[PDB]
Amino acid sequence: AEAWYNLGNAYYKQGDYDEAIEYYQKALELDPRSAEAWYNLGNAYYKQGDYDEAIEYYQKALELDPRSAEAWYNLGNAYYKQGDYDEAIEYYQKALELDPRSAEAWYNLGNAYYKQGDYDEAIEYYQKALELDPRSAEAWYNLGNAYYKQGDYDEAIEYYQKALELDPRSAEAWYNLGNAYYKQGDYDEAIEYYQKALELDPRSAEAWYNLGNAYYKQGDYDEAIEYYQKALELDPRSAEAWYNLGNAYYKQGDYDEAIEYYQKALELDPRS
Ligand SMILES: [Ba+2]
Ligand SMILES: [Ba+2]
Ligand SMILES: [Ba+2]
Ligand SMILES: [Ba+2]
Ligand SMILES: [Ba+2]
Ligand SMILES: [Ba+2]
Ligand SMILES: [Ba+2]
Ligand SMILES: [Ba+2]
Repeated sequence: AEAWYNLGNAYYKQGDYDEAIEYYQKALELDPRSAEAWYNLGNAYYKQGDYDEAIEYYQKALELDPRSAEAWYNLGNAYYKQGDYDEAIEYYQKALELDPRSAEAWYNLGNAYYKQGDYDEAIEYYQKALELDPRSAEAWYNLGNAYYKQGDYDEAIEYYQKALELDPRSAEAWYNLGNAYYKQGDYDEAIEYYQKALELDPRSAEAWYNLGNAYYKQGDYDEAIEYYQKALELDPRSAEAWYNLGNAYYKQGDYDEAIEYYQKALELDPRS
């Protein structure tokens, strides 16, 4: 039994999974006992692209080893992709109840809790990432993200300034940081953080939209109408954006051309 396992493992180490899974099944023909192999068989399906396949083989590991923390975590993950967070949130804590020392799991727990519409709770968990280390750069975002989600902008704008300290390179953050000044009502403060986002990703159509929206508040339809087109050649599919263009040319005093754009918007969603 021993060898059939170590073999399947090296095929796991070449990205060969329906290949590995043959040999893992054969370890588990000889010895169904070793709940290492039951673990890994599920991990060669968490690869080969098979998730409620993986679960069954994790539960059969968690039969024979009921405090395999590593098996709780990845069973949690395997419902998290399938996308059922009732279940993941649970199995992720059955993981932490054993290993409360897991800025991995404590991160992955706020990613489950983030889709319960549930941000007041989901933030407790992210701050259990802060404690272990500030090393995990992604998660600095998802904090401020969840503060942005509760209309709680002043706070959000702090945690992207920490996000961007760490990776100045992420235009995701740059974008969202310019959005928290779009609500919290500080606009040419927003523009210049949308500009620092396009610098990094110029085919971001929504940077062009919400930067071009930010001049629209401050009256400046000279320059707002510019960016609204920069947006629309990069996505002609928008309804309330050919709309927002025509609303902008309506103020330029300019009805002849401002009408054509509303009809553009009316081809696509006529209902509204
Ligand atoms: Ba195949
Ligand atoms: Ba498949
Ligand atoms: Ba299913
Ligand atoms: Ba299925
Ligand atoms: Ba253990
Ligand atoms: Ba203010
Ligand atoms: Ba101004
Ligand atoms: Ba100002």
